Amino acid sequence: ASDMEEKFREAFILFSSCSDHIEMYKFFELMNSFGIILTNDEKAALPNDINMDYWLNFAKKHYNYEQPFKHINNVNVQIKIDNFLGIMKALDTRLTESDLNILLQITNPENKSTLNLKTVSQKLTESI
Amino acid sequence: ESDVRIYFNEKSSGGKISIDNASYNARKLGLAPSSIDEKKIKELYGDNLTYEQYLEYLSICVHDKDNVEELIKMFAHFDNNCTGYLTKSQMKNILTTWGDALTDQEAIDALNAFSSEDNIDYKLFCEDILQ
Amino acid sequence: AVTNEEIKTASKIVRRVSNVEAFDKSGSVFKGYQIWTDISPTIENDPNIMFVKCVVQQGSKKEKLTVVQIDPPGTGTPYDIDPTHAWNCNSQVDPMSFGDIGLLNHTNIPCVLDFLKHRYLKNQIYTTAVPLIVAINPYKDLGNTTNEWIRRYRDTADHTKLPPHVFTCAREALSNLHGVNKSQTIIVSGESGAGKTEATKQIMRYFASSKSGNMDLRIQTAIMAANPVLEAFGNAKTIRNNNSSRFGRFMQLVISHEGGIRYGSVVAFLLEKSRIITQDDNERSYHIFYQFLKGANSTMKSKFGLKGVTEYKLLNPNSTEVSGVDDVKDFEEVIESLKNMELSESDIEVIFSIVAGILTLGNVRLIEKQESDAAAIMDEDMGVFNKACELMYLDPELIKREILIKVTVAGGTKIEGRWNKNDAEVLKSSLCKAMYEKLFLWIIRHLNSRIEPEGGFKTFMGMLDIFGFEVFKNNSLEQLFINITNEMLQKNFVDIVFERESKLYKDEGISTAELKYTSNKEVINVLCEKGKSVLSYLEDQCLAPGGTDEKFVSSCATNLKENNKFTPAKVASNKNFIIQHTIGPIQYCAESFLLKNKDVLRGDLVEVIKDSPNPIVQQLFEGQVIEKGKIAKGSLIGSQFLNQLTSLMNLINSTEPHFIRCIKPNENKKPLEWCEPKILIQLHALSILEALVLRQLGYSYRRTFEEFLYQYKFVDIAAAEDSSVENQNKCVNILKLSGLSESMYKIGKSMVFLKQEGAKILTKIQREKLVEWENCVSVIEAAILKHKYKQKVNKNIPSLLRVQAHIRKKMVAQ
Ligand SMILES: Nc1ncnc2c1ncn2[C@@H]1O[C@H](COP(=O)(O)OP(=O)(O)OP(O)(O)=S)[C@@H](O)[C@H]1O
Ligand SMILES: COc1ccc(C2(NCc3c[nH]nc3-c3cccs3)CC2)cc1
Ligand SMILES: [Mg+2]
Repeated sequence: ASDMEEKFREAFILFSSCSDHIEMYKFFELMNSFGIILTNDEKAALPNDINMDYWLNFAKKHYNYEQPFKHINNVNVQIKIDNFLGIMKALDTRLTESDLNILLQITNPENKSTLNLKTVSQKLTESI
Repeated sequence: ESDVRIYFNEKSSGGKISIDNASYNARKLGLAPSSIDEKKIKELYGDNLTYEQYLEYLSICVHDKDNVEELIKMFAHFDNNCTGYLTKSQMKNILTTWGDALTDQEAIDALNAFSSEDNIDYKLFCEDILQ
Repeated sequence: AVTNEEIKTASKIVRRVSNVEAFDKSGSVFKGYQIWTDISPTIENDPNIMFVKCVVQQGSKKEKLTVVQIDPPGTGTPYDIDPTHAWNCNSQVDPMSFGDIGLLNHTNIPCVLDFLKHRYLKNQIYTTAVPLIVAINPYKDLGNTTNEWIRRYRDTADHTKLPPHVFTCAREALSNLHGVNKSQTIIVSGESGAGKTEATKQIMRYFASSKSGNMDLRIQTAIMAANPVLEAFGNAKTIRNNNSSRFGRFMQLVISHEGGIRYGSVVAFLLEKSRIITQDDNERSYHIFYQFLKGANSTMKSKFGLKGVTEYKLLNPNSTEVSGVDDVKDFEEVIESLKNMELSESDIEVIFSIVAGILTLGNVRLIEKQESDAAAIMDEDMGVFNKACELMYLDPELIKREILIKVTVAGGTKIEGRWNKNDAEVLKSSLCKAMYEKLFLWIIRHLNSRIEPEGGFKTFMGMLDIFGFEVFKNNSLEQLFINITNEMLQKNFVDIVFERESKLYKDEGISTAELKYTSNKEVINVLCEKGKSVLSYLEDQCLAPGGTDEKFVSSCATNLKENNKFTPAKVASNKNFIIQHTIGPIQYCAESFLLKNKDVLRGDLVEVIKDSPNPIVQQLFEGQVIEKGKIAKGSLIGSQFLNQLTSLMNLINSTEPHFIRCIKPNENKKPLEWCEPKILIQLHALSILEALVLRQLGYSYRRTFEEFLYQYKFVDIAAAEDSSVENQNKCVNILKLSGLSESMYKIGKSMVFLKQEGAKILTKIQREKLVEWENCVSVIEAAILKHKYKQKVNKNIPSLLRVQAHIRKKMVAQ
């Protein structure tokens, strides 16, 4: 049994700029940062003025305690680097070229031309 | 210097004073110690200080570089439209989340003692506490 | 600060172009969709704000959106706006992560204003809109133009790693000059207080920073020393700027490729002579007068008989002091600078003798003397008059006569009469203004004689520091000349954008037939063309006896019907008229046009001055034509100025231009204060918004074949990774099967050319082919962004510890 409330609370104010309410776009980033994913349906059923307490309940229900980054790699798999970097850029990632190089040194130390997405889900789980 | 030596004798025991009480004096004398300073003097002399170390400790706690410009840095970081203001809740969450976090009651009390208004001029909030 | 006239013209510039896509295919609002709108009580109540950010509420119909304002913070109240009042939003894009406005997904007006604001609020005041550089006055020292920043900008391997900066423009300009043996001009324009003169001084210091020494340091030192001197003589404290430049400045420079100024030449035009005589309230005359009167030592006050700053008719007695300005310290800088331009002490003493005589002549009083109604000098001022002429090395009796004795021609006979008091004061004033202006120009002549290359310039770096388009309600002659100058520069801007683009299409074999050019040839003609132009008729009227301001206007209205660029004004059609400048109609008032245009010392006074024994006063009016009869174009401001402008424009047009467009963000000289209606007005007058539009037209998107393939590989990953197809034919294959119409792309010799709209469609197409990765990319990014945000907090934790430490110290106080 493992309490995440402090981490949820810290993340909320990181994305809301310390306010007790959070904008919808920033809420999507928040829940995505703990590996949470919603269809457009559950998305459109959210409240319109999401506050801290709402987030803490939502996180409790949706956070994958056993596999937080299930959606990066599920244990229920390897991609070329330049393919990966292209896909990131294709999907309009807000990461700078530095952020990506740092992620790549971390996840692919040996500068192999392949990247393990299991590895990425591991290292991210470590930084939580 | 008498203040110093007076406050020591209130809370001295076996000729040494605890780090917690030694910090209490430092506050009483108008100094503002943090956990960093409390840890620097833990490394040196343990948890009980003789008079001379207590003095050396009070030296650590002067922090003359303390000005409004230095203190407001974290509030400024969360002031995106640069208004000079943050809500009470914004500053409550900062004071109770990171650093030598206060309790919620301590933060609320410190903000409600500075203004009855929900938006707070943090340059002025920091200047107030610095005196 | 914000007037109602500002609100009127700022709402005129506002336009809504692209549509807002707030609904999904099924007709529902995208959850949380954000827009900009100009409808809010925040906007009604605060004139610094023109747009606010809202989110469209679930249930909105498509013909009336229901929104709730979220930035600035609001009430949570839903309200209804017409879609023509919603603008698209760039949500989730870092304004600091690139330098050019055109890289934004939407470049509508609220998006452009907001992109520049949040860079400006993080002390990034430089942003490009190719080919334009925008520079916003921070009104505090950001610390980014020091020597260490000069070295960083000059010595960095790839200047592309660095953000936009005036140094980047200096470095490119210098690099192109030595790279292809082409002269360059840096054109710095904008309204008062915008930071033009700070910009050009920062560029000069860059240029003066050699990698390892400058043997011609004596010449460079003279050029740099000219900044304090030109400012002292040509700058004044106005309501808008404590240090306003009251003249246009052009400079040519020779700069070694590793830095270091080797030669130079300075040119000043249209000095505001009228400021020498009178000043508005809370304004001063030229700095030099106050530097000199306050800074001169007791011996110099004795020689020249100087009184106090508050004791001169020509100086406003009530605005003597300017907060933040130490005129005495400035004097010592001017004296040292004069020596650095290689003026002897004798020379400098003559210079300030003349200034002392100008000031003193202003204190001479004239009276009416009736026997007639002649004028005469007040008896108690005859010494004051004599001293002032001795101070200017002028012949006092000869100067007296020209001011008191009028020669007129009637019949064909010369008749000796007398000037009355009013006309004699006009002559005293002319002498004062003429001597100051020519002394200013002599100092520049002297400088140039030390720093110009003996043969003329082979290749040079030009620099131009001028007002942009000026638009008030009351516009006068001074604004007319300014706005003509800027028409000329607009034509240069539109030309270079067209030449460069036309060149690129030709080089790639793309048809140019769809290229665009909005000429302003028709309005330059209406202002300048000999025989049918405003400036022709201003000249004609000034020459002809009995010319009036009103007869000037009248000839214009009857002779300029051919182009709509001239428009008679509705109210007071005598003395008012409108011109269709590139930036909109501008209204001019011809009151005193003839007065100001003929404001040039001519006649026998000039001949007395030329006859002075002193070799410097002799050269003030060297070789000025003798105007024995009538009056000639040679002594009209507009006629001379137009020759200067033409000469200046031929020079610039022969160079590669660089445009620094300066912006003043508020009228309070304060840092971190953003006034949107005033900024928007300037975005329009500086053609910044047009620059975005201009660049987006046609096949604005180009990528070499392997950039296109790296960028768009997954549009058809099959087509892109076919090992048996050359890189060019891989692109044709990808585009043929993408869905794009042929009208939307062309294949060049080496690049893919895309219309802007086709690039966005191609981007959307690649993203649908990658739907499976959308979840995985969202989470990677979001997780990393969280960490990126926690690091920025960790930086300020040492700060936060102190806040909390004093908080607990104060709890002990209880
Ligand atoms: N880049 C800058 N950094 C800091 N302060 C600046 C900067 N640019 C301008 N300022 C301040 O703003 C004042 C006015 O800027 P100027 O460069 O004199 O304006 P200007 O564009 O030359 O306007 P005119 O036509 O001479 S009235 C300066 O004297 C400085 O106080
Ligand atoms: C009698 O006609 C005039 C016209 C203008 C002036 C002014 N100085 C010119 C100037 C200062 N800064 N920039 C400029 C110019 C920009 C473009 C051309 S000059 C006084 C402002 C004075 C007299
Ligand atoms: Mg200037």
